[PDB]
Amino acid sequence: TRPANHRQLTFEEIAKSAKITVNEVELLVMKALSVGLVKGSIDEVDKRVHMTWVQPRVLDLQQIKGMKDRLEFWCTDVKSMEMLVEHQAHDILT
Amino acid sequence: AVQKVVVHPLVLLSVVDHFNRIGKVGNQKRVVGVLLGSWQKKVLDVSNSFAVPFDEDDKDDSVWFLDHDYLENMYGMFKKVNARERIVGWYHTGPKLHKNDIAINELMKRYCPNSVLVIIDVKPKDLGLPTEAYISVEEVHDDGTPTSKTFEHVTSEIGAEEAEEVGVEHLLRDIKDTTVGTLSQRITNQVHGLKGLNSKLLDIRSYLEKVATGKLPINHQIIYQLQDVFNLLPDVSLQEFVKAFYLKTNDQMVVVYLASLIRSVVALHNLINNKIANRDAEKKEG
Amino acid sequence: YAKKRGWVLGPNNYYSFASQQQKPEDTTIPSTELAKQVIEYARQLEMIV
Repeated sequence: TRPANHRQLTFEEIAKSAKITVNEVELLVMKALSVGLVKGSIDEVDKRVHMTWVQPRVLDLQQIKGMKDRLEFWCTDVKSMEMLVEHQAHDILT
Repeated sequence: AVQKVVVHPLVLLSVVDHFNRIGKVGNQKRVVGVLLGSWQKKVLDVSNSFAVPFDEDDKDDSVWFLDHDYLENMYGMFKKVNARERIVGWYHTGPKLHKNDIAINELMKRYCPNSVLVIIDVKPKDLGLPTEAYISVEEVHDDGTPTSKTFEHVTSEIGAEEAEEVGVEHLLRDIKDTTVGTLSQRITNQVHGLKGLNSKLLDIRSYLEKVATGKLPINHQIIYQLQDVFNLLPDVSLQEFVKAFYLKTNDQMVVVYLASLIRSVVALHNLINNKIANRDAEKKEG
Repeated sequence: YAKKRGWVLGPNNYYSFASQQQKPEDTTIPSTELAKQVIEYARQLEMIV
């Protein structure tokens, strides 16, 4: 759900949305790490469970719509920042 | 697996002559020939090539011709003049590969057990690296394909030999080039780099605009394998990575600051050594 | 002091308010312009002076 910005989720939202208690979310997430649909890590001094890798899933029309919006916003910035290299050095690189 | 091929620059030119033989038709006539190489290692070598007659229609791409009799005799000549060399595969000149291009491989796997193709490009409108090669495997899918059979990408590079570097780089004298220029190639390399980045993004959104709306098969190919590409996307300016640019770039700034501090003193030697030689050759002349 | 400034004497104290900041940093805002210096370094060093 969250687009990898603060994906270091704490135990409370796991323990709420799975409605399991607090002292079982670690045995729950180590199972999913052992099977291998996720590749995160576990802290305990803050009890935040960092996320790194998610398996790819199926999506639909409106997910492609935002994905082109991610792609166009990434494509036109590369081209603009590549102009700024050539504009900086015209007859310097031959 | 083969995991790269090594292509000498005698071919990529012994293809284009055969495109120049039948090229008077102009419109479309694909060149197909026979590739010669070395049963070398896991890594493989490519040395020689020759042609073979081939024609094919526009509709119903199942009518095509490889003269086996021409392939037996002319390779029998090259086996006669060269015992070191034997067959490794084939090539065709088409810019993008066609639908016909799998039954050609399925013919000549009875010559070499791993018969490999090479696609070349007589017109690389892409200014990047041409002449990429494939190999066919079976990747039978969850869908229930009886044989999922599609070619796999194999990396490739241009080979080199001591005699052919003489003849090729003699012919490079028709244009100017800076191979000796340090950092003049380098600034172009990120220009030639990021041009490749923009070229792959304009292609992928053209595929992505079509499959979004109206017409394309929406299949469980790329659309989530390309979702994994978004998953990496490092978050560059965050907490501790700032202490990777301010502890390591300023290391490399001091070495540049050292190198300038001597280069200025070196150029200052050439002043006094010229100013002594200037006026003392003058004051003895007068 | 209560009218030119704040500092309302409530229950037995003059009360201070928040006078702090967040201190954000990007340090790749210079990554556009630090590249401009590096291109300039090899510019004058390569030119026939």
